[PDB]
Amino acid sequence: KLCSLDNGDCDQFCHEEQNSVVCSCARGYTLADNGKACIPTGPYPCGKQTLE
Amino acid sequence: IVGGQECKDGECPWQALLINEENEGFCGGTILSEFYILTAAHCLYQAKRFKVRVGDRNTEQEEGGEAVHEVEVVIKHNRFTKETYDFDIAVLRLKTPITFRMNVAPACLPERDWAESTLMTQKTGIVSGFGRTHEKGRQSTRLKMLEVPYVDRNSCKLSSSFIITQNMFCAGYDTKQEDACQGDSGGPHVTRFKDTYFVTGIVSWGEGCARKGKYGIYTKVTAFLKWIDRSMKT
Amino acid sequence: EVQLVQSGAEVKKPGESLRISCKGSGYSFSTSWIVWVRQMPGKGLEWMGMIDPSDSFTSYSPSFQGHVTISADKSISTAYLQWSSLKASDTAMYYCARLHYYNSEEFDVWGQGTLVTVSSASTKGPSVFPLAPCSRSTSESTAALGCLVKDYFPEPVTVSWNSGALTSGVHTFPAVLQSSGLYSLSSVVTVPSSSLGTKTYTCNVDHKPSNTKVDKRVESKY
Amino acid sequence: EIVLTQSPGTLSLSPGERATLSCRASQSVSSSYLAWYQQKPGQAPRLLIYGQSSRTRGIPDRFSGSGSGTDFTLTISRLEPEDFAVYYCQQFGDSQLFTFGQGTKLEIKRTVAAPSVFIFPPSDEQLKSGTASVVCLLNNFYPREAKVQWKVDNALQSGNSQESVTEQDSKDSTYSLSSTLTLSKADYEKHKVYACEVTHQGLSSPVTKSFNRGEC
Ligand SMILES: [Ca+2]
Repeated sequence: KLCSLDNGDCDQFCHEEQNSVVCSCARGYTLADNGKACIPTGPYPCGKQTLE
Repeated sequence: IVGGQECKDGECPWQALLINEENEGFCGGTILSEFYILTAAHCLYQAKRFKVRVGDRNTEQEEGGEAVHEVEVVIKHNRFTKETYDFDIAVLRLKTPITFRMNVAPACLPERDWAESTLMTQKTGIVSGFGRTHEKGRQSTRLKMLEVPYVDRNSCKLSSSFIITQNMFCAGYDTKQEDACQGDSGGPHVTRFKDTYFVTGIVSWGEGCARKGKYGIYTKVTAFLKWIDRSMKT
Repeated sequence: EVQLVQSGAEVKKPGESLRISCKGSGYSFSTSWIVWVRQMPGKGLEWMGMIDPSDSFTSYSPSFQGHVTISADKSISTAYLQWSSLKASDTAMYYCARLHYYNSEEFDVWGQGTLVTVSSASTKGPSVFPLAPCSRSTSESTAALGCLVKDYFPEPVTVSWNSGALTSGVHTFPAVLQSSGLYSLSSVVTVPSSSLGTKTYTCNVDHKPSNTKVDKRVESKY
Repeated sequence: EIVLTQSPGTLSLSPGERATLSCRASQSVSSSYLAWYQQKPGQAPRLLIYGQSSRTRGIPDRFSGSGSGTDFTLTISRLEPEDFAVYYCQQFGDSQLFTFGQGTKLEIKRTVAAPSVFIFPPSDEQLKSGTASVVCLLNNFYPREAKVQWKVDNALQSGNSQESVTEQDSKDSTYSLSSTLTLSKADYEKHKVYACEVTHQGLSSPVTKSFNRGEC
């Protein structure tokens, strides 16, 4: 389905508009060119466990 | 927390700890940005004046990256009241920005509808803190985490003596000896979706800790996202 | 594709009311605050206010409070800026822009802008006059010619040369607003001195607000 | 409320060079960090970089920001032809809302170029309508600064002229400017010598172009 199926394949926010699926991303991310994946705008984005 | 594990390094970097005049940890917080900490309103009555410590992972040894910030403004929910533990939420804006590092990285705020259908539908979330280690026990030295299943609201309501408003939700276990406890209050309950951890709840209250047939009660954050937003824009 | 698309240029008189619109697409409009931004002609950006379209909550700049209205219609993803009573000083470009939610402090997506003109003037077509040196002599190899496009309202006029066949060396200047409230601009071209006896040079003026089209032949007497 | 003062007003640089733009803020009792925008002629502002260390998608790593408290800068390591524009800083305080700087124009430094200067008399056709406009053109000069003085029978005319100026040329980086002198026909008919005098960095001495009323 739309938001039902793999979250409309959005990585993060999925919202329904125009009987189609519209992805968004959280602050400090920007939505990729493909309309679904979210790209970090900085080195310490939210919700991500720190690695070395 | 009662039970669960200990957070390996950098795995709970949004954890804050509020410390009183005696530089001692009494409530948790969640790092939302360089400047903002999320906490429970009732923790504000457990200390006259306080500060926030980031990146601490054991109270005895200094791991380098700990750092303490003065609080500049407190935004406590107007409608919080001591007798019911409703609206158990407050936000702190600091005098100095926390600088993200290894082990201090903020947890994400979601969008309300998506969180309510996608985050609150997940089986479990993740609570953490330096709070007591058993119901009538001692406060923990090292930072601990716990996986708590969401407990549906009806079964929740039936298990408890007190009213569970829609600004609260249940998570934890019936009989199993795992729960948050005093001293964890205010700290983070996060839910993960596609390897991102979003703030979904604040540690608020519970009947004992780990009691058989009783769960942990959290401030339902989604119910307060707009209010949180407005506090950041005032 | 996420976009903010604003309605087109407006031309109004003092005392008239006006509502401009700002449409969001490609994202949920309700989920972001929508801000309005002013840019006076030749001047900088001025923040006016913002609205949360989910509940229509608004916050105005103190400099702008009481002089403008921000509103929204979430069913059609549109925000609005409205004046009950315009002044000439409202003449400016107005942009909408999206303000994210919890901790944003900046505007990620901007509308294309709406041009607002406030004037007691009424639509009027230009006169087009030749620009030629007092005497055809030259000094020596290059010559300048032009057209002065005077007394029109509102902007814009378009200018071409020889139906677009002549483009090299053309400069069509930004209009100035005259004390009359009418605009004026000038278009010039550099040409071969050796060409003035053989070739015609005609400037092509369009003033669409008045349905005015002019072809002005430019040449000297001597 | 925090007032942001950017500096300089105009920055004049050559493709390839490094640019540094300043913005100083009243670090009030709060404040924080700033966002910055680029704006080209006829376009909406475009967000480049913001917050402590976030960057908008597509901004090359030649763009970076720094500062704290009251003092902030934006640096561009290597200028591209496409990089010349106005830049705005922008602050927010929670209690204080939003403010912008006054803008910095990033322009192309090219070699000095003297204007071509031309004077045009009013047309007889215009004259029959009761007004005389006399036009002086300064064509393809650099730097922007230029002085245009109107003289009617050697009397300097002030307050009866208007200027229009082009943007730095995208091909050759020059400017062009017009000055238009407007007189009533009766006033126009009261004088003999109409002259334009252009003073410019590239002019070793001022250049005068003139005509005598009525020989046009
Ligand atoms: Ca330590």
